[PDB]
Amino acid sequence: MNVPVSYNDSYDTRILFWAQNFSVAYGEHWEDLTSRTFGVQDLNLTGSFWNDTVARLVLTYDSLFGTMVTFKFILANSYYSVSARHWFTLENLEIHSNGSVAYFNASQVTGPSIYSFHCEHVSSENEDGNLLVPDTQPSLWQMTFRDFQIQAFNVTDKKFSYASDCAGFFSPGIWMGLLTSLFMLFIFTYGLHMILSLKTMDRFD
Amino acid sequence: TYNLAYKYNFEYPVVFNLVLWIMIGLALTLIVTCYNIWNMDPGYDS
Amino acid sequence: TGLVLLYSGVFVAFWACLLVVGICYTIFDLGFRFDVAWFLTETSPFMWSNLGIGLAISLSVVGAAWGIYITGSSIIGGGVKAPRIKTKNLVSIIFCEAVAIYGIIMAIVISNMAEPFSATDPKAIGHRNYHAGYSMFGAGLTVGLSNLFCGVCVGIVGSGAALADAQNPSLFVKILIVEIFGSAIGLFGVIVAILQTSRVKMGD
Amino acid sequence: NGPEYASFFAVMGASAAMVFSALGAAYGTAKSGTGIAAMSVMRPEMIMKSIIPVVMAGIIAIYGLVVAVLIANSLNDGISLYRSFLQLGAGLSVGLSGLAAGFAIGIVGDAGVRGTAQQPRLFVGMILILIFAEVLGLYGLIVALILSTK
Amino acid sequence: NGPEYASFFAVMGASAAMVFSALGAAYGTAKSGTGIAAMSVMRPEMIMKSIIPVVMAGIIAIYGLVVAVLIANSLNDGISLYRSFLQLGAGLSVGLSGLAAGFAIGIVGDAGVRGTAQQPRLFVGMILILIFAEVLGLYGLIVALILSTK
Amino acid sequence: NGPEYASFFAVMGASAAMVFSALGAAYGTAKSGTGIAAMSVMRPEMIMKSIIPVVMAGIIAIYGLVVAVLIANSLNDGISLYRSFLQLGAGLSVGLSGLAAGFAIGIVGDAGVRGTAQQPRLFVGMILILIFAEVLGLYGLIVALILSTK
Amino acid sequence: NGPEYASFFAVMGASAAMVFSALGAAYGTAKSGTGIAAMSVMRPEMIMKSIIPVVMAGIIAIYGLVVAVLIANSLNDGISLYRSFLQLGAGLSVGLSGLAAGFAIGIVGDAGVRGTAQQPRLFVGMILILIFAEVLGLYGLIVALILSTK
Amino acid sequence: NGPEYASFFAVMGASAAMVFSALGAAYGTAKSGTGIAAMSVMRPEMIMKSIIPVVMAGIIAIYGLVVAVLIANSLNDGISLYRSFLQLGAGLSVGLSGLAAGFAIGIVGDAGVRGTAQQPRLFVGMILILIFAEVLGLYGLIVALILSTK
Amino acid sequence: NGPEYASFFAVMGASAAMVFSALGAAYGTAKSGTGIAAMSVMRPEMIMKSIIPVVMAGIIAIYGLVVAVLIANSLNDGISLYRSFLQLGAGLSVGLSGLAAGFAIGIVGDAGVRGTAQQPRLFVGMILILIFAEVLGLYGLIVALILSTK
Ligand SMILES: CCCCCCCC/C=C\CCCCCCCC(=O)O
Ligand SMILES: *[C@@H]1O[C@H](CO)[C@@H](O)[C@H](O)[C@H]1NC(C)=O
Ligand SMILES: *[C@@H]1O[C@H](CO)[C@@H](O)[C@H](O)[C@H]1NC(C)=O
Ligand SMILES: *[C@@H]1O[C@H](CO)[C@@H](O)[C@H](O)[C@H]1NC(C)=O
Ligand SMILES: *[C@@H]1O[C@H](CO)[C@@H](O)[C@H](O)[C@H]1NC(C)=O
Ligand SMILES: *[C@@H]1O[C@H](CO)[C@@H](O)[C@H](O)[C@H]1NC(C)=O
Repeated sequence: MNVPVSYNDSYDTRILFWAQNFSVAYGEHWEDLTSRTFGVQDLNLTGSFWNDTVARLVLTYDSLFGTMVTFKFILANSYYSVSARHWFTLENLEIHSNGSVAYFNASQVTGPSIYSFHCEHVSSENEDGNLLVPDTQPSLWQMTFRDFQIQAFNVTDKKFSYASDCAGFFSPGIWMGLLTSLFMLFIFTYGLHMILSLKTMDRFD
Repeated sequence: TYNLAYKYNFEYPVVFNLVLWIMIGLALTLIVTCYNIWNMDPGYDS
Repeated sequence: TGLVLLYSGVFVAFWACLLVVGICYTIFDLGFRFDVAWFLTETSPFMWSNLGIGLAISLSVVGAAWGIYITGSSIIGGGVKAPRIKTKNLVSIIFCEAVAIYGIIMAIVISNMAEPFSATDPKAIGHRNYHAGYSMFGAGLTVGLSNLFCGVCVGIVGSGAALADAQNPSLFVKILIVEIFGSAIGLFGVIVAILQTSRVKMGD
Repeated sequence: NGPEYASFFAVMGASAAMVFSALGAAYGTAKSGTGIAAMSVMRPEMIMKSIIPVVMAGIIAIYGLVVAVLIANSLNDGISLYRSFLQLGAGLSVGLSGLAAGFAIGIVGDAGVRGTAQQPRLFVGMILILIFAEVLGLYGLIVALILSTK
Repeated sequence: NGPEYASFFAVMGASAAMVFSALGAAYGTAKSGTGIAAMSVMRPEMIMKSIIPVVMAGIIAIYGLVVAVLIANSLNDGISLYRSFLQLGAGLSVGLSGLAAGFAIGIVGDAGVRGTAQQPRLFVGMILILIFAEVLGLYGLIVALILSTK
Repeated sequence: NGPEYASFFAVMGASAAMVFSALGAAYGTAKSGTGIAAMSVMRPEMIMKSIIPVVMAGIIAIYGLVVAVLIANSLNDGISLYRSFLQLGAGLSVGLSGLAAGFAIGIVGDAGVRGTAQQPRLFVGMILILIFAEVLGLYGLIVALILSTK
Repeated sequence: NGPEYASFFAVMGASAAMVFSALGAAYGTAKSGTGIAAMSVMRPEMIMKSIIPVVMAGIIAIYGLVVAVLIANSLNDGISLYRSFLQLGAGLSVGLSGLAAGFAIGIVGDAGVRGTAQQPRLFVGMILILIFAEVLGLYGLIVALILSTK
Repeated sequence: NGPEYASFFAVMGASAAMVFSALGAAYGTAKSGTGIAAMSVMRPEMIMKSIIPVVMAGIIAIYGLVVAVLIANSLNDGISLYRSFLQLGAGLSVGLSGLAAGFAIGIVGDAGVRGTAQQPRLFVGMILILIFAEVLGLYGLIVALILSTK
Repeated sequence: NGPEYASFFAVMGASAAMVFSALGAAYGTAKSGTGIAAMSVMRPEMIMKSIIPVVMAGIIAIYGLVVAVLIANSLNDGISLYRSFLQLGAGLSVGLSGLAAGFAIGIVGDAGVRGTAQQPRLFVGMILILIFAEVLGLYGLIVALILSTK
């Protein structure tokens, strides 16, 4: 299987995307839209916009929960002053059912533009760490990525560049619990060091 | 469409510190003990 | 030194490996992975605040208890031959009891300004609210460690004034001037502690 | 304006200007005031004249307090990252140099009042060294004001 | 222009130029200051001649004060990353070499004034070694200046 | 041109060439300087003959000075990462070898001056050992030169 | 060519080959240097006879110098990562072996020359033990050379 | 073939086999070398016979030498990650076992020659214990070879 | 098959089985070897009967050698991560428990041969304690065996 790519009329490619599983859920039923995407090799992508600062991907499937339902990956590419770089960001996502719009937010899917984001689970159904949150919490549309890699605005040689993972040696919660524990371990080894030196007398009178 | 990324698992913050703070917590116990026994002040005259 | 060789070994091996981990983030390209912004913003403004409220009272009574046994061992030590010390020289104990008072007064001041909110996003939790986290942290450090250091200060001079009073009773009034300058460092911390949190307001 | 995390370093600059200068003022008064109560048994005449090494360490505290009021009042919500590093580098310049001026006053002021109790000719020399020990903190003051006020 | 956190290294240059010179000059004043009090009990004539280790250690503090002011007046929001490492490298250069010169002046200043109490012929040699320990701060000054003008 | 973080390591080469050589020269001056005062109580004639080991440690300081200026004149905005690494290794090679050479000078300078105070025949042998202690910094100098020329 | 970060490890091979060997050559010259001065008061005839641990410690210094020049001459911009990792391993194999061999010469050079003041027959045995301490640096060469020719 | 950073682990085995065995061979030479000089002042006849612990410590050095060349002969760019981990595990298992064997030779070699100055019967007993301490370095060799052949 | 970095933990099991075990055997040879030289000055008749703790400590290295060979025989490229972790815990449980056993034979072998010279009745009791001292390495064997069969 290969990626859905969007090549430009000018002699350079543009934004490309990959997953293993791609499942979208509506209400209770789970639909595996991964053979129609990567192995099918033909897709209806209406508007693959590019302006060198804002780009989109529309993926439409025509055979889903009832009707023709499209997914919209929305990326952006800004210049951040503090970091003096170009950082791409998956802005939100959109699913379009009967008229209605799903609006899944995806922060922590950001990257520094030259490289590519890559995550393991970009799933919905919030537990703690899921990158996709809806705008309304009792939402019906849910989606699941068992793999993930998107590059946008800086694609070269029709393939991905280095990865900017969601891997995270310390994500914030372990990095709060470590800063709490290793602070009060300085208190405990201080209280132990005073106790380890209260030595008794040698003789009595 | 090559240059697919390396697939780090999603529990990478957990597994990294579950190894690290155990192993340097176990090695710190191992050096403290091994020190205490390396010299132990015997009564060696007899 | 046997137990100090542990802390001297941990402090070396920790940094040493920070250095090798520091010249391997820059040298590849991976300085974008460092993100002191993601450290200061993502974690909590409750962690910085409630640590500083805890460090305000606790680190002040650490130096308050530290100041007692330095001179309280000197009271009972010099008081065996000269028992006239015990009533006159308890003011040195109160001068390291005021530094716990400055702690607990500032502790209930800093605890009243903490208020829960609902937002969870670093943009939804505004810069009025993250500054509320850091200011309660820094106020706890400047009233916690300052009352600690002046707690040792009035205790050390209080121990010396307890021992000169055993030799000559007319000396303790003159040496008591030094403990006033030592106790002024405690009030200097409480001034900065209420200035860092004068304009602050936590909540949403 | 500035980012959300920007206000962190200015608070640390206001703290470390006061915390480390408190440690200097504590050592400068404890280590020297140890020598005051010690010499007072054999010579109670200089018991009011030798209180001046513990007040040279007292000015080390008020060096740290002035820059603390400067930073804690210039601090506001949404300061730039450039302004906060200036106030962080201000407080480290005054507190950790006042820590040096606190150690230099305490070691000299303890030794000076022992030699003054043994020979009173040293008193005109002791206050000269305490001048040189205190201006270490004074140089830390004028670099903190030239950094925070930019 | 450059990134926003570029000014962090520059104010770390202005800070570390001051404190590491101050921590050195504190060691020069304190360690030699104990040498003044130990010798003056027996030889009260050599107290005004013997203060030259605490004065030559004071030149280390003004070596740091010059570079700390020169860096702080060269600061600007949005300085480039290349300009910022120059002032950071100049701050550690005058500081840690002034810190090393602060140790060397304090050691030979302490042992020197104990020797001049036992023999006045050492007073011509003591300033010779104290100069050689003082130029180490001067060598750090001229390379901190060659980094700051760039 | 090179990356933006490249010039950090080159100015770290300029700093570490100075502050580590100055730390070495400070140890050679201080550890031998106490030996001069311990000799001078009995043999004041060999005072000027004994300024040589603090002079031999002084050449270690200017060994790091010439390469620090050599790195600082070769600095530029946006140098290559290959060039900046060459000056970083040039800085550590002269400073840490100068720190070792300054450590070697101060040890034999301490015992050799104390040893020649009891017997003047050691003085020709002592200054021979100090030659071997100096060339350790000279070997580190010439590799710092050929690393800075590339 | 290679990656941009490639030159870092080969240059750290050039610096560690010098400063670790110089650290060994310092400890070989300093620990044996204090042994000469404590010996020479009783037996002043064996001065030039007893410089041979100091000279053989200096051979450890030129041991690091040869490998540092050979590594610094193979340095080029954009070399492969395999080539630089060889010269990093070539640097540690001569430096940390020269630090070990330099530690070996210093200890027996201290004990050996103190014994020759009491008995002259040790001198023909002490030079034999210093040879076995010398080949440890020589074994560091032939691994460092065979790592650099590849 | 393997990755670009694969060669880093194998050259670490080439260095650590020589570095750690040199530290063992140094401690076998240095710690036993002090025992020769303390023995020699009373018994000058047992000097050529007393060098037998410093020769066996030299055999520890060539145990690390043969595997360092054997690993460096097996070095190549584009080696697999499996081949490099064996040579790293081979290098640690002979150097750190040679450091252990050189520790044991240094301890009993020192105490053995201090004991044989008072009794010549100990010389056949001391050489028996040195053989058992020698095979510790030899046992590290046969695991280093069985890891490097595959 | 397994991942590319899988073989590192297994060869770490092959090296830690030899490094810690030879280090354990080193301490058992060194500490008891000092006890032999202190014993034989007074009692030369029992040195054949007294080198038994040197021999009992030597099996600790042989216990580590067996697991070092057994792990290196199961090594192939593409081992599973489960099979690689089993050999890592095989080497740690026979190396570090051998280091525990070498501590016991080292101390009891030291003090036991001190009392064996002054009283020959201890020889029945001394070797009885050395039985319980050696089985710590033997218990580490059969857990290293039962981890390696899987
Ligand atoms: C996963 C947790 C791993 C870390 C466990 C920490 C527990 C270690 C407990 C302390 C063991 C220290 C033994 C030292 C003995 C001291 C000798 C003595 O008191 O005489
Ligand atoms: C995800 O896709 C895989 C096919 O690659 C399939 O086997 C699996 O069942 C799917 N999971 C879900 C939850 O749909
Ligand atoms: C592709 O999808 C869009 C949905 O907006 C639809 O209008 C269009 O007709 C589709 N094209 C094809 C060829 O199916
Ligand atoms: C590029 O397209 C975006 C899409 O909305 C638009 O906002 C922007 O102004 C365009 N820029 C240019 C230069 O045309
Ligand atoms: C869209 O409408 C049709 C007809 O009402 C229905 O069958 C289908 O389920 C709807 N799709 C979704 C996703 O609700
Ligand atoms: C979520 O997405 C919506 C889409 O319009 C946006 O308005 C909102 O700011 C996002 N919120 C977060 C927390 O990302």
